[PDB]
Order: sequence, then C-alpha cells, then structure tokens
Amino acid sequence: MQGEIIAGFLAPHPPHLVYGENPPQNEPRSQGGWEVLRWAYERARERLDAMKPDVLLVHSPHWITSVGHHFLGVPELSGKSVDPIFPNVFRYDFSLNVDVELAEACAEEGRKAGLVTKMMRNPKFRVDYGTITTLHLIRPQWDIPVVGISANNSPYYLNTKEGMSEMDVLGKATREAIRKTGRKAVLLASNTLSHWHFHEEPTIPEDMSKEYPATMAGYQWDIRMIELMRQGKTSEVFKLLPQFIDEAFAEVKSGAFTWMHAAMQYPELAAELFGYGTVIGTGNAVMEWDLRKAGLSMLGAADQ
Amino acid sequence: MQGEIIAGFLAPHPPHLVYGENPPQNEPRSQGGWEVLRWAYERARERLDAMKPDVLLVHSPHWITSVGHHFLGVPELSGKSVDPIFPNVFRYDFSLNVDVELAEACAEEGRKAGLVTKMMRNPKFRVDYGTITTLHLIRPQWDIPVVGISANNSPYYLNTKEGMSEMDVLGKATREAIRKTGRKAVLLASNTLSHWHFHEEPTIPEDMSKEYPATMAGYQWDIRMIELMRQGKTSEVFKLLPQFIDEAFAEVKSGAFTWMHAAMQYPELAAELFGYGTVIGTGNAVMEWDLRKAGLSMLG
Amino acid sequence: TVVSAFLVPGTPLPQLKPEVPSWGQLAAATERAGKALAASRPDVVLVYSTQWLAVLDQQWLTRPRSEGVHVDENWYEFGDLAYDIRADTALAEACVTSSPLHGVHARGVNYDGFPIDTGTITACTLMGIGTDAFPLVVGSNNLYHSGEITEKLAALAVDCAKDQNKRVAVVGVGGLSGSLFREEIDPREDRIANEEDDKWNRRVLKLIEAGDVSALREAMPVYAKEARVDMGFKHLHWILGALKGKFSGANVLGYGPSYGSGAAVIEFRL
Amino acid sequence: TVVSAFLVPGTPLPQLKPEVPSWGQLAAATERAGKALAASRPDVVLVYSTQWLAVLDQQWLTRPRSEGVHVDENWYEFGDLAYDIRADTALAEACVTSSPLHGVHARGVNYDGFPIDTGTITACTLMGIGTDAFPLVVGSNNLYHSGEITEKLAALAVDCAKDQNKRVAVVGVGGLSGSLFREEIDPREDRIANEEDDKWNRRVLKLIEAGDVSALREAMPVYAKEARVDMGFKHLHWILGALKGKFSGANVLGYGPSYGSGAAVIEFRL
Repeated sequence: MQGEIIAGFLAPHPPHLVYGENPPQNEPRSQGGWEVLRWAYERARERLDAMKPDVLLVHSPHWITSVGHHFLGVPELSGKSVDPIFPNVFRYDFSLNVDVELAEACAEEGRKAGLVTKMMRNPKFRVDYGTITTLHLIRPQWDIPVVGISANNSPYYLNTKEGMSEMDVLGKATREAIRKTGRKAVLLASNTLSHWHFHEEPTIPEDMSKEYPATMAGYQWDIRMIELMRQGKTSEVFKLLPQFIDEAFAEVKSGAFTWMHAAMQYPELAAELFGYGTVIGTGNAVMEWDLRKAGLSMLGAADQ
Repeated sequence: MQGEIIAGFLAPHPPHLVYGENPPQNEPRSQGGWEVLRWAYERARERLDAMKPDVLLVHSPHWITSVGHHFLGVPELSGKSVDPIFPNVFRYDFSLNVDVELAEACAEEGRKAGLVTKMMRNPKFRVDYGTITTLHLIRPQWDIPVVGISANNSPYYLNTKEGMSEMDVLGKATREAIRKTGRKAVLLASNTLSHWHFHEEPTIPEDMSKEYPATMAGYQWDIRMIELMRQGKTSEVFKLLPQFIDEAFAEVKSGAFTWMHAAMQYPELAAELFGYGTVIGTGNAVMEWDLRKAGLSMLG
Repeated sequence: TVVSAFLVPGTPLPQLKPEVPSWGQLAAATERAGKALAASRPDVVLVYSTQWLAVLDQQWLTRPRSEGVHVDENWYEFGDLAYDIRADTALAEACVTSSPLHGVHARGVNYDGFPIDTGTITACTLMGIGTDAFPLVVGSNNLYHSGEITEKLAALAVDCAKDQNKRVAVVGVGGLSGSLFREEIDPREDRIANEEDDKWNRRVLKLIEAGDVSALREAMPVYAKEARVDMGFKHLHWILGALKGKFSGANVLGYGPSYGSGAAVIEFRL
Repeated sequence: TVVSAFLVPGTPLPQLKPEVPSWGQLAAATERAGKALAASRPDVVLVYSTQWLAVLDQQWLTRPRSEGVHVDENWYEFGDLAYDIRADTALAEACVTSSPLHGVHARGVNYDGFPIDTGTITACTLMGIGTDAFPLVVGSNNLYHSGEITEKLAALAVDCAKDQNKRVAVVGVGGLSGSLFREEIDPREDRIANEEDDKWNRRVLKLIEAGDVSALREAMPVYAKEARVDMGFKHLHWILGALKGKFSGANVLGYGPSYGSGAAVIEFRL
C-alpha cells in the first residue's frame, strides 16, 4: 500500500460564502451573495467529489496555539460555530469525524522532526469557525474524515521567517505521516490573500454592489501572486511570500499555505484557479494543485 | 455535407479586457486590470482552440442597421478600431478574413426566410470596435475566418417582441446556411448582461478597487439569469428575457443572444460559466453551450 | 459673437447620390447654406451632430486635424466620405474646461483615427466647413442629456467664444422625422414615409420661419415623439441654446426625403 | 459612580488547576478580589477582556443571559469552563449608542452561542460576577484601538452608568508579561519565563501600588513592548479611563506565572 497526496487546495474560509448559500446548518438566512466565489467553489467541490479521499487535512488560522502545533484528537466533534466577527452571517451547527490515527501520526512525525506537537483530547472542544467554514465550502456533505491542525504562533511571536520554517517542517512531517499511514488525502490551506479591509457593516451585507478590493495595491499583489501559481512558478511565489505578507497583510502568514506546499514538496506545478474575488475587501482565491494528474501524488510504501 | 455548429458562447465585448491584456495591436498600455474576466476568457480561449472551427460567426450590437440585416462581404478587411467612448483604452490595429461564401449563404437564406438582408461589399468599411474586441477575446491569433453580422434596428425601432422575432428567424436562417455549406462553425453572442453603469473612470481605469456592480438589482438579475442557463433551463431564461432587458437594461436586447440560441434551436442544455465580472458596473459573463459534447452539433 | 446659424441634414445620401433628384436638391440646398455661412465670415463653427454619440462625459473634438475616409455603417454601397476636418483646439479646450462649471462633466477627444460621425463629415463636405478658415468646435450628443442641457452646452460654448473674441457660426446636424424605410427601395422613388410625418415636418418648419420660439418649444416634444424625430430634435435645441432661446424668422432652403426620413436645411435669421 | 476597580488575569489556569501552588494562590487572590468587589456593592461591573477580539467596529455584550461550556483552544487539556453570564442590557445598549458620539462605531452582540472569551468567563467564575446581582457590561478589545481610545471607551461607559444611576465596579481582564513557554512543561514548576519579564512586572506593579500614575503612564508603552504584555496592557488603560487617570494606590493580591506569562490580581484604592 502507498500513501498519497491526491491534491492541494487553497481553500479560503470566508463565512459570507456559506451565508449566501443558505445551507440547512446555518441559522441566518441571506438574499444570496458572493456567487462568483461560490461558483468558484462549486468547481473545487466537484473536483474533490471525484477524488474520493480518505481524509482532508486542514490548517486553520483561527485555532491559534503557543505551545507547538496541535491536532484534533477525538473521533467525533460537534457544536454550534458562531463567527465572533460575523455573528449575523455565520452560526453553523456541525458534527464531524476526525482521522485520529493519521492525526496522531502527524503529531508523532512532527515531534520526531523537532517540532513540539500536541493531541487535542478534550471531547468538548469547539472546532474553530475557520475550519468549519472551509470544510463546508469544499465539502458540504461532511462525509469525509478530517484532520484539523492548529496554526502555531511562531510567525507572529517570533518572525515570519522562523514561523514559515516551522510550517515547512510541519509540512514534511505531514507528508511523512500520510505515507507511513498509507492514506489517500487532500490538503486544504485555509488562507486568504490580501487582508486589508473595510471597517464597516454594509447594512444589508449581501449587497454585492458594495463589494470590491479594499485597496488597489492589495488587489495587485493578489493577482500577481496567483498568476505565478497558475504559471507553475511555485519557487517564485515563495521567494515573494515575505514581501507579500508585509505589503498585503496576506493571511498566508498564518502558515497553511507553506504547510500545504511543504507536504507537497513545492511542486513547480501549474495551479488551477477556480476563481478570485473579494469579501469585506479581502482577496480570496480558490485554487488547486492536482498532484494525481501531474503524477506526483504517490509518496511511497506504507508501514506494517 | 455534415454542416455543424460546434458550440455557441456568450462572449461580451468589453474593451477594458483587451486594454488590461496589452496586446501588440492595442496602442494604449495598462498596468493590467479586470483579471477575473480575463481568466474567464482564457478558459473560453482554450475551448475554442480545441474546437478547430472553420469559421466564427458573430453578431455585434455595435453595427446598427435600419434596413434589414447586413453581413460582412469582402475577403480581407482591416483598419484601426478606436472605441468612441473609451478611446483612451481601445485603439486596435486589426486585419481579418471573412468567409464570404458562408456570409452570403446566410444572407440569401435570410432573404428566403422573409427578412431583408444585404452583403457589405465596400472594401474600405471599418469593422466594429465591438466585433473586433469580441473576436480578440476568444481568438487573439486572428487565424479563423469570420462572418460578421449586423444588429438590425427592430428591437429598438419596433419593440423587443417583434425585434426578437427577427433575430430568431435570422438564427434559423443562419443554421440553414451552416447546414447547406457543410461548415463546422462556432457562434459568438457579443452581448453584456446588466448594462447600468458608472459615469467616467477614476483617472486610472484599471484601478480595480473601483470596479463593482453598478446596482444591486442589476447584479441579482444577472445572477438569476446566468444561474438559470447553467441549470440548462433555457426556455425559462427566454421567458424572462423581456423583463430582464427592461429591468436591467441588458444588452441582450441590443441585437441577439436570441440569434445564437435560435441557430442552436434553443437547446435546453446546461451552459458552462467561465466567469462573471463587472466592467464599469456593467455585468459581463463568459459562458458556453457545447453542442458537440452534447450530441446536438450535427445538422446533416 | 454668433453671426450665423443653420440646421442641416446628417444623412449622407444627398452627398453620395445627388443624381437622385430629391437628394440632389438637399445637397444643393446644403451647399447654399454653406455659401451663406462663408459670407457671415465666422472664425469658428459650433457643430453638434445627432450621430456623434456620447455615453459618459460630454465630448468635444480637440484634435487639430482629423482626416480619413469614412464609410457609413448603413449606406456604404453609395460611396465613401473622405474628410480633412480641422478643429479650433483653443476654443474647444475652453469648452472642455467650462463644461463641468455648468454641471456637465466633459473631456476633449484627440486621437489619431477617432471615428468622426457621418453627419459631421457630410456637413463639412457639402458646407465647405471644417477648414482652417472655418475650424470646428464639435460637441457630442450625449444620449443622457435633455434638450435643456443641450442648450446649456451650446450657450456655455458661445460664451467661450465671446471671451476669445471670435465670430461663431453655429450648425446643428440632424434629420427631421425618422420613419426610415425598413426594406430596399428604388432611390428614384424616395419620399417621406407617412403623410403624418410630412404634415408634422411642415408644421414645425413653418413655426421656424416665423421665429415663434414660444410655440416651437411647445410642439418640439410632441413632434419628436409622434414623428420619431431624429434624436429628440436635440440638434435644434443646440441652435436655440447658442442663440439664447431667441431669433426671428428663418429660411427653409430645402426639404426632402432620405430613405423615408425627413431632412431639411434651415437658414436662421438672427 | 465608580465604587471599585480591579485587574485580574485572563488565563484560565488558576481556575482549572488550583492544586498547582502558584496557580492556586492566583486563584484565591482573584476570589478575594471578588469579595472586595461585592463589598463595594456595585450595580454593574464594567468589564474589558484582552481576549474578546474585535476587528471592525466596537462590540458590547447585549445578550441578557449567555450560558454554556467553554474549552480553551490552548488549555483544553486542563478542564472545561462552564458559565452563566448575565449582562446589563440597558447599560450595554446605552454604551453601544454613546460610542459613535465619541467617535467609535459600535454594535451589540446578542446571539445564542456567541463565543464569550476565556478571560471574561474565568473572571466571572472566580470573582462571582456576571450574576443577576452583578450584571456585566463587557466592551470588546478592538485590535485597532489604542490605549487612548480604550480609556475613552471606558470613561464613556462610566458616563452612561451615572445616567442610569448605577454604581460601577470596573474590572480589566488580562495578563502581564506575555512570554508563554513554547514547549510543554511540568505545571508544578511553572515560572516567569524571563527574568527580564519578572523584573519588568515587579517594576510597574510597584508603581501601581504607589499610585504613581504619571510614572506608570510613561512606563507602560515601553513595558508592553519589552515584556510582550498581553494586548498592549490596554486592560489597564480601561481601568484608568474608568478612573479618569486618577487613583490613590493599589493592593497587589497576587503575582505569579501562567505557563511563563506574567499574571496578577490588583485591587485599586481609588
């Protein structure tokens, strides 16, 4: 048996997207909204639907930890996710399943590689809103086991460089765990790009005539950066990441983008852009790196 | 024999799109712009490239005619297309080739169908900035012959009802023409959706932080409309067209999107959305109706 | 400041196929207006053409010299319309400047190859204007401006000419009733489409010969709608505006058909 | 109007595992601060917590009764924090409204399930507040607010209370030096991470006891920066704003570590 990284997705977690879909799980009802980013997500949705993965691993910037990198560790987790910033658009009742053995294998490998890792064993833990938003946006059926990873403080407490360096080590430990387990998994980097925004509630939030890039500059970085990606110039986007982080206040500083790619070994592979758009001025790009198609998916023989 | 209409796709003519691309033929230069619509056309481009059509047929709202429906009729046409509203963004040098043989079959077939038609034989004639813009968006190579059709007055001079009727007939005549010529063609409906708009650029036309739907209501009309074509509920979008045109001032009135489907016999086929974006508040969507990969492209 | 005013047809038919009696008459009459214009010795010509369409900012031709060969989107079979239009950039640029000061955002248009409309071209050709002796200051027909706003653009412009101490001849280019035939006809049989449009064209025309500005302003809107008058007759509002809504008499030098639509050459008596 | 003031840690460690000596001592001090609170007989408790984050406009808690069980995303291994927090809707809502008046856009947050932060919860539990007798008026820590604006927000609240004739106990929830260990330790040997943080904590802590507002005022920004104090020590600014930059002195009921970070319980002598 071989372990595999079917693909890597840049899966932004804007709560507004689920709000405009009006799913059963979400309490507030909308008049619709953000259909571009939503349609963009319909694409990713079907791609994943075809993939039939064993598990979905997700790195969420809204589960902040100081002592190492944490991994969801209980079989089942449920709750009502209310977005603290956007309570009027996201109050989601969920219940999901965690691939604990893979989750533990990742912690294992991370520690082995020099990182401090922990297993979240409190069954009453409320999975963060970021994680729930992405999982819903990329897989509303909730039929895929998952492995939730915390976003360690390093990039902020220390500095972008040392932080990224840890995300990198996390990523290869993550790849190592996938194969040793023999899992066919998908990777979701729950990050947005330019994060400058509007500091105002637009009355009726779904008014798309009031939705646009917060700053021309931010919009520019976003376009520039994704162009490189769809151009397979992976090494060039990462050399630009630090400047992108600073000038655009891009959410990739949290580390999911670097963790996803480190696990994928920074493929100089062309990425597919399902779509781009803003939300509260924030730039969001829903993209994919199909490793199965590029023949870079298999990791190697599993253990046992 | 075996005339075929491979696919037909809604392909808007926003010059801002070519401007942001900075092609060799466009004189003014930008710092980019409208990437979302560009990427959407990029998808459309690939599709067309893999289509390998004999000819591209296009109907443009910017070649307005009072007396019947005209058709480009000289083999080689070229010139410098300068957008009159956006000359600071679109000044394009072009040179194209016309499939005169087919353009004539369309016209004759239109005549026999009860419509008045006319071939444009003047070699000095300057092709539309809209026709040129649309042609450039799906085929920057300028290597496929085309048949440029004019948008007859009927929708505006008479009314939407009697006007669309003419377009419908035109569409059917167009189909009959393709089928008799044995041509393997692709249709191009050059129409924007919602057409309410702003009033002048922010000095930097490409400043995307200033691009967004002109009106909430217009946006929703577009969304509702394109979503319906995606569901393949074609007959349903055509029931709403008049209301759509009325309420959102949709350019679909400005000639035909009706000609295309009429040519394709209004297939209840799910349309593929490449992307939806706003240009000056105006709603633009790039979609496709792949008849080949639907088993509806052959005419026999 | 203003020394002459004229309303001439925008249809290219008179210039293109004068051998057709009724069309040649219009051409000849437009030529006679040109002669009158020259005798008034203007320094500039304030033109507004029904076919020069603006959608955003008001537009003013600011390019020194424009030349080319225009082919009508509709009448391309009757021949070409070559032109060498010269503009008074100083006056035109002053109008671009004064416009926003009267509530109208406007800009100048100076681009090699910019599409000057058919009406403006045939007017220059037949009338002998747009020359260095008679440069033009052209103001676009913004589809969103009302008649009133059209008059404000014209008055606005007339003031700029006063400040530049220049003699202005004004010319509004456009047709009358617009019931354009919708099928091919023998040009030798052209005629106004209806008896209704004819009666209407004749009625307001007589009102113009009387200078009854008061009554004219009353009929204008009703007339525009019922006789499908070319672009709401805004090209007439152009003349009125530039003359401050007042003038006496007028001489209709020609009135005939243009593929169903009505067209005429009016010489105003300030 | 203000009858009491305290500063308490936002960490849940003292509450969750008091059997760990220094944590237990910190817990008992917080409890004592709670008794002093009640002894002051307040009608409302004006609370600001460093862990209640806002990034758009200012948030004020307006739900009458919020209850549930909260698990810390960092300290989950140490237990659950159950709560039944009561708010003074009338006063809170009055603060929502007065906010823009003082240049701060704000809103109320009243949603079943809303994420009350860990600091606000442990404070309510250990201090005995957030009860129907000691209702809360909690104002968010907006990431874009300076210490200055924080003071403006709290003075603005004390203002509304005086209007509604309510005695106010003010409580700032947050830590001191913020250098949390970045690896797992034996809780029993928890300690201040750096001697620099310990010294800095003792230093400003001394100033507070002394009531040396001026010196404390100027040391704050440097301290916050150098000892990585929890959210710029804005929870102290909140105390100051409520007291209008004036207080006689203070009694530090406890000072101990919380996974390397500094934490303390302060009772202010107005």
